[PDB]
Amino acid sequence: AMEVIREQEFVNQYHYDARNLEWEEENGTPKTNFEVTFQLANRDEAAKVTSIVAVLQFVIVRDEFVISGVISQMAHIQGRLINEPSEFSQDEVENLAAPLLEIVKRLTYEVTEIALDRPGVTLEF
Amino acid sequence: AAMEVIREQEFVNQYHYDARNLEWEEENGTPKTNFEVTFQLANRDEAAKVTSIVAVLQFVIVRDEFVISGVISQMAHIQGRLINEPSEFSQDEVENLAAPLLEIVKRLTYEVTEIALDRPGVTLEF
Repeated sequence: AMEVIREQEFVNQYHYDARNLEWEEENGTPKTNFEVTFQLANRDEAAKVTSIVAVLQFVIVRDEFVISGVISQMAHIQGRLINEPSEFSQDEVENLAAPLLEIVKRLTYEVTEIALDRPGVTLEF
Repeated sequence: AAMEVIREQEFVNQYHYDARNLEWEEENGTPKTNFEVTFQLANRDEAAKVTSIVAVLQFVIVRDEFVISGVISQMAHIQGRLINEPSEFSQDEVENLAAPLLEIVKRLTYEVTEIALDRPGVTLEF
């Protein structure tokens, strides 16, 4: 497993929107989707560290609501020079995205618990 | 001598959290924290002495790190009153009616800023 020192997660965007069935009728029913992409920062050849920002963009559709947004985090991968994200395995992409999904999971549980006056919705992915 | 209200569950239409983008706002307009609350006659039961009212809160909260915005509604069934227009409400009646909307925005903002900034949650006082 890949060794990573991570900076503080950054919440670019988190939107909670009640579903509007009329909007959906005009623009389509939204579909739950997660996409992890990357912004390369640098390689440090001397240190053998690659710094890259991992970026999670999401739309999560449930009965009453749609949640959408983007979370990101700077990652400093130790003992690894990487030139492009096509070089990451599925496990590695999952590893780099794990803290991002967890922020989404945390925000969603708390927001839904208050908004729907119910126990918070717990996303499993 | 207070107003007797039976309320439906608060309805969160929109609650939006966006990281502050100072590049954009600088020529697109810098926002102020503000709330607007309005009240709408939904209907009546004048035999039962009841006015049903929709309270709607629209809000923007600006801090260094973020803009939060959205719209919260609640249905309120006012007992023992037959209101013809919303301006009949007194300041304390409006305060009463708006309070649960503001408390929702307060709770949402605390949990979200607590998680987003990882730093003690922002506690709004209106």
